Amino acid sequence: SAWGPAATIAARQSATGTKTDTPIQKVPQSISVVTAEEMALHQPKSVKEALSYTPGVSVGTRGASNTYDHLIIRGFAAEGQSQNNYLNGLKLQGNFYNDAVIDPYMLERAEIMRGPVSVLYGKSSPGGLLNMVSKRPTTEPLKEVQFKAGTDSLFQTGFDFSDSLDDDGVYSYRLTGLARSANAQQKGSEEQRYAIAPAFTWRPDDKTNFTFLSYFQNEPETGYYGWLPKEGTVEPLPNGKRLPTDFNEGAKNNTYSRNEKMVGYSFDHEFNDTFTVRQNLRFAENKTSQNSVYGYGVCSDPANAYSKQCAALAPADKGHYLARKYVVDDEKLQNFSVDTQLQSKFATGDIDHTLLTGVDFMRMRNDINAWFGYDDSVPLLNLYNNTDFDFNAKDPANSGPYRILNKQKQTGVYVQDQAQWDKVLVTLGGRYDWADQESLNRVAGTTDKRDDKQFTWRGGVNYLFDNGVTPYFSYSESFEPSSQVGKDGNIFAPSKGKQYEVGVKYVPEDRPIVVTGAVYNLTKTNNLMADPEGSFFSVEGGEIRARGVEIEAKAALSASVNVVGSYTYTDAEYTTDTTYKGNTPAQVPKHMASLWADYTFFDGPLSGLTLGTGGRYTGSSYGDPANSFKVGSYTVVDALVRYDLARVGMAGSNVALHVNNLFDREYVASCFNTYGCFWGAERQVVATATFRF
Amino acid sequence: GGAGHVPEYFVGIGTPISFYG
Ligand SMILES: CCCCCCCCCCCC[N+](C)(C)[O-]
Ligand SMILES: CCCCCCCCCCCC[N+](C)(C)[O-]
Ligand SMILES: CCCCCCCCCCCC[N+](C)(C)[O-]
Ligand SMILES: CCCCCCCCCCCC[N+](C)(C)[O-]
Ligand SMILES: CCCCCCCCCCCC[N+](C)(C)[O-]
Ligand SMILES: CCCCCCCCCCCC[N+](C)(C)[O-]
Ligand SMILES: CCCCCCCCCCCC[N+](C)(C)[O-]
Ligand SMILES: CCCCCCCCCCCC[N+](C)(C)[O-]
Ligand SMILES: CCCCCCCCCCCC[N+](C)(C)[O-]
Ligand SMILES: CCCCCCCCCCCC[N+](C)(C)[O-]
Repeated sequence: SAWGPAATIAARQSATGTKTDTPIQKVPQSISVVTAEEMALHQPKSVKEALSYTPGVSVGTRGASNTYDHLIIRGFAAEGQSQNNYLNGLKLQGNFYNDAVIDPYMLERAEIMRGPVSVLYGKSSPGGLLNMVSKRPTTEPLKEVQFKAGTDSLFQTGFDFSDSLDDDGVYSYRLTGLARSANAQQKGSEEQRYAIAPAFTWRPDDKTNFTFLSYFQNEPETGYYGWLPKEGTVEPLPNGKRLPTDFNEGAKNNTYSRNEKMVGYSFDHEFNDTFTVRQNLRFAENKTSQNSVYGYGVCSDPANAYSKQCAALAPADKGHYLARKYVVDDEKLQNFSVDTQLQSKFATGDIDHTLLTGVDFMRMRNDINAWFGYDDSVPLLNLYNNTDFDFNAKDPANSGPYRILNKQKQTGVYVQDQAQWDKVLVTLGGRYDWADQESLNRVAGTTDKRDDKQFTWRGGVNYLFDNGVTPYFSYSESFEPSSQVGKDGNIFAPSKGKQYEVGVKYVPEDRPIVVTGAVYNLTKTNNLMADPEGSFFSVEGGEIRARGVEIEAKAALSASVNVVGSYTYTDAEYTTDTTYKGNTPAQVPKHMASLWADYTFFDGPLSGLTLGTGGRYTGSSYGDPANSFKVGSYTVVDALVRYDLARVGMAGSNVALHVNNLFDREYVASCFNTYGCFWGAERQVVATATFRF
Repeated sequence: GGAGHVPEYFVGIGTPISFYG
């Protein structure tokens, strides 16, 4: 049972919170690690499900949809609801709908950082950061071929091959690939993915490593991404009935594609005991295009106050008729990143030091060629009741273009010291960023520009007791430039994150147990809010606060029993906002929790059989920033049966059956507003056969 | 009125384009 010591010992090492390889108890912030072994056991559809058992994340906010890996960490999402996702310590920099995803089959691990981490990464969400690690060429040869078949016509064929080219293993390669096909939960919606990952390592000695990393993915269809009202999902229609969980409000000819290409490397060289150099670089090109009709709530919803079609209807039919809009989109983006680090280890008497000095540079360019449908651009949908829609016939009466060229670039210089005095470890660091943006509206012929200069720092202490108990404290900061323009025609100043945290990490050297506790106060200042003088323009100066308690526990109970689990208390509130002061932001539950357990038989006739089951609980959340309605709580149960084929003379090979949402519960995952609700995932049953040679 | 993916409920032909997606 490889997942057992992986979740408890291999997962003690991390680099995401410090950019140095530091054990988790020596990191003065909250961090969680999901290994490839845990991902091989659980078989998560995406990286988000891989984090289901870690605290302080909302991995299921969007329900059945699997288009993006959006995460709500400690009550917060990135500026413009973009992902804040990293790959091999470099940002997968996105813009508008052009955001990249990495299939969990291609990953070695995923590490999640909670709270502000600008001190090492530059502009970042106050909530946190996700960093994924690509599968690397292995020492021992690997010859894996995998097959999947499940519910909603799911079909997958994968392969994972690695070996040395020479006898000394100084040249090694890896090649991981997959082809997936399935139907979305929603009728007429399909998903397709073809991904390949070529990798090459050059290891001339035990002190040098140059690894070429590339990723190529093509998705002709990414599936459902629509919106549905609280009327027919959370609440029943006037009828008293609700819409089915497979309900699709789009057009029969809705299409949505994505294409990704990346090349880069990871370099590290150790000169001596004092100095180590690191460099990470990536060039990536991302494309997306969609023709999507989608929902905009019922005609009795204030969002549809200017809709003619809605105004025409009787006040007895408004409550069960659905107003719809549309988006036609075509995007091409190019992204480049280089992070260069010098690591200096030395002592000053009784104090040992690990000094990190680095230069980080990223540039992103995104070219948007879109068309939007406004009020009365698509016919109403009677919710008491699928045909094609003309996307090419763009009517000047109700639709218009959106052609933008977005540019971003950021340079950061940063210093960090991990100074160890006996059992006292002090982490202190600072970063200086020059973040510059430039947006060309090709229709209006106008360019909006803003150059930001920002300083962030982090100061922490960990007291290392010999028994494995490690209390810690930290202050940490983040900044995020705005992309929005005020009444006065200028881009707004950045938003900032300021966090205080106290916690205790229980990481004993002699037991397979990882238990952490953390209490925090995270504040987002210069948040955009409604104009008090009333206009179609926002005003800066707003504030959001999140205070909470987070508990994670991971232990090997017996030789056959493994447990993973978490609990989160999140108290999020608008402390300063024109419209919502005192309210709780939408899609943020007060209470969340999860618990998983697995049993592996090692001696009788059931030798090599793993049985596992886990439950994920989400408390109630608010469905809108006005806090006019609530989304009800839910508990989802997953289960798996896995059998090692070693007893049948095929060691390394296994067959498994996964069941997600075992009791097939019907629930609304969340609502971001009265017109934007998402049905949770219906029961899924999957069979996987993975063979080693 | 902010950043996002989907134009706000008030966005039209003669209106500046702001988002809520
Ligand atoms: C992207 C920067 C890459 C720089 C490549 C230079 C690394 C030198 C590796 C040589 C290590 C020592 N030795 C004995 C095998 O020659
Ligand atoms: C049973 C092993 C076969 C698994 C299927 C492998 C498919 C390779 C994917 C090709 C995708 C290439 N590209 C560049 C368009 O993304
Ligand atoms: C192994 C290092 C490879 C570096 C090669 C540099 C990339 C070439 C950039 C030029 C591409 C420009 N364009 C528009 C002609 O495609
Ligand atoms: C960005 C500035 C970083 C430079 C920091 C320099 C501190 C180096 C201290 C050397 C330690 C001396 N010694 C010989 C006792 O190891
Ligand atoms: C890793 C060492 C880097 C050195 C840090 C130097 C950056 C300071 C530059 C700030 C420019 C001054 N200011 C605020 C007037 O723009
Ligand atoms: C590696 C050491 C460099 C980072 C030092 C941490 C900076 C703390 C300075 C606090 C600045 C506060 N204030 C309001 C005066 O700007
Ligand atoms: C060894 C450290 C290297 C320092 C790198 C200097 C970064 C400063 C670049 C600022 C970008 C300039 N500007 C005006 C376009 O924002
Ligand atoms: C030397 C590292 C020890 C941890 C120090 C943490 C102290 C918190 C700093 C207070 C932050 C106040 N302020 C206004 C600058 O944000
Ligand atoms: C809910 C807070 C999370 C941290 C849990 C604290 C675990 C402390 C365990 C102490 C065990 C002592 N022993 C047996 C190693 O000597
Ligand atoms: C071990 C030291 C514990 C320090 C805890 C103190 C938390 C203070 C929180 C400050 C809140 C201020 N503000 C305006 C950012 O919300």
